[PDB]
Amino acid sequence: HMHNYVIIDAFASVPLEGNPVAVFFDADDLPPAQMQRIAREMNLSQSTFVLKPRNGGDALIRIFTPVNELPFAGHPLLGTAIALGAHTDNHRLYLETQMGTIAFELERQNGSVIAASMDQPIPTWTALGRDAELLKALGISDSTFPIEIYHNGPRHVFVGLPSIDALSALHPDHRALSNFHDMAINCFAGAGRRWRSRMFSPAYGVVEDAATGSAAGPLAIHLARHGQIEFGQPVEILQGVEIGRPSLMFAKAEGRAEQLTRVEVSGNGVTFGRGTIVL
Amino acid sequence: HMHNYVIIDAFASVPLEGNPVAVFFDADDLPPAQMQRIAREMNLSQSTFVLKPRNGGDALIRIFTPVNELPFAGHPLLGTAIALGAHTDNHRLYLETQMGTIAFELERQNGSVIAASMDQPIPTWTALGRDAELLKALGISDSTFPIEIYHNGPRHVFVGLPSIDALSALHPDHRALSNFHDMAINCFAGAGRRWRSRMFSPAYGVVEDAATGSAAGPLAIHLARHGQIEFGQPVEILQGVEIGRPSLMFAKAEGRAEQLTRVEVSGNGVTFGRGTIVL
Ligand SMILES: CCO[C@@H]1C=CC=C(C(=O)[O-])[C@H]1[NH3+]
Ligand SMILES: CCO[C@@H]1C=CC=C(C(=O)[O-])[C@H]1[NH3+]
Repeated sequence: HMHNYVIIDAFASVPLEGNPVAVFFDADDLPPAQMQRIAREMNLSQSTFVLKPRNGGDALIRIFTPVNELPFAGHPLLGTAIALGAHTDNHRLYLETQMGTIAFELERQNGSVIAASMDQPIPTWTALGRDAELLKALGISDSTFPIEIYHNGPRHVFVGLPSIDALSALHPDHRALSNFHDMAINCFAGAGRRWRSRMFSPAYGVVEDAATGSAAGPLAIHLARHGQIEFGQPVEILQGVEIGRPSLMFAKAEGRAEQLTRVEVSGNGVTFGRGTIVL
Repeated sequence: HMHNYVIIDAFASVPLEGNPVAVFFDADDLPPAQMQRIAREMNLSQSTFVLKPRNGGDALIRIFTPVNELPFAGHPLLGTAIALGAHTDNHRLYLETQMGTIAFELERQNGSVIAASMDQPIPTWTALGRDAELLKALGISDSTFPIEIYHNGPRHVFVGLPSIDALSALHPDHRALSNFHDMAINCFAGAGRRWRSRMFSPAYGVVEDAATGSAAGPLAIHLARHGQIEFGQPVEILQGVEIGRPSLMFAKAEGRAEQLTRVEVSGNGVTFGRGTIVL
């Protein structure tokens, strides 16, 4: 009774950039309570567990924070797909989750998976309706674009800043942000294809997140809806620069606001470490 | 350029109990900034790095949280000593730290180090002087014994409860506790040789700690000073039960309050995992 694991830095091509996730293989012998205890033991923002598939996919993936199981998270699933590429020749990988089966395209160089693209759940969205409270918490007077909250498992609010330097200058009051339950606050700035983001979430137990993969799809939708890109055009989103964990996420939303057909998010991943646990 | 590491559960004899620390070997090639980045990457409460000695010890140990270096911490040094026992036959280990050289006795069974005892810095102490504020934050009316704050690197406040069940019933207001800077709050209950503890510290970035090894020595002093044990008598301190990380710490203080000669803390440790990182 031992399990091998890898630590993947997701949305990075260099170790110690991007956002880490520990991926545990051959986890079918672990009861869920033990998966939870292991995720707590590692204390990474998420640990994932690779299980035999039950509905025709390649594998079933369970995602745990140190305190609870999650239905969906982008960077942990990206890292899981990249890690599993070391163990399959498949060009595509179908990972079963609580959101259904998530399709991944694996990208390789000489047998090593260096990147992947995923099709995300199509989000829903509406106005947050707490704008002055949120802006006060962030320390700014206004957003550029409408402050809207998106749902694809987790919930993501988007607040637009007028320049990248204004984004980097943010020093939010995290106590005030803690009154925004069950959501993450994503502040963004940029133009055209290239955007910068910073994510803050007391609700999700993070002062500032390096790479919020489940926010990248919704941000592409947000930018297309508010006229900064078209549906069908990709954006490059660079997150985590200010905290020294630069993370590059690519995202594209196809269709139109009223009839979205696909939400794609991709990025590189690199192995930081590999190990074995004693149970 | 790779480094091996182990995850040791300190103050435990069973994996997933006690308090984890990652121990990185052969770290002399790592600049301190990189040690800090690695400790952040792992996100364990502490990671330690094993370096060549500079003042006649066996090794020099650097202790990092995800955000800063620490001069002293008990469970990380305990785990480091136990981990290093896999690589030496020595009965005693002298580990250089910012507090000076810390002497460890290693305890083995068939070549495996299963426990260790350390001589801790002798603490200083005084009344906290914020009793009503602290008791309000904890949700209780009074302490049994004087509320005093001890210093041996970190700072530890001790608040006594009238029964173990009263200790387990505590649900502190962690926002109110956050006004207690640069210290940990240790609540305790028990009798004779056997004590229970719970530690809370927003200042040290933990809602509730499993095993606060640097608090065990000061608690023995506290109990001897306030007449519950004698100087020279050991106590058993069980921490972390309520959070499912039961941790057993043993402590003894020799001398008298005005002239302490030794503060000893010991416990078991077990390997949870072993790995290698790519830099
Ligand atoms: C600790 C915060 O972790 C985030 C929580 C929910 C969604 C994520 C993601 O989608 O990558 C995570 N990055
Ligand atoms: C995250 C909190 O970690 C504690 C910090 C300071 C001292 C410790 C110890 O002495 O074992 C640590 N347990």
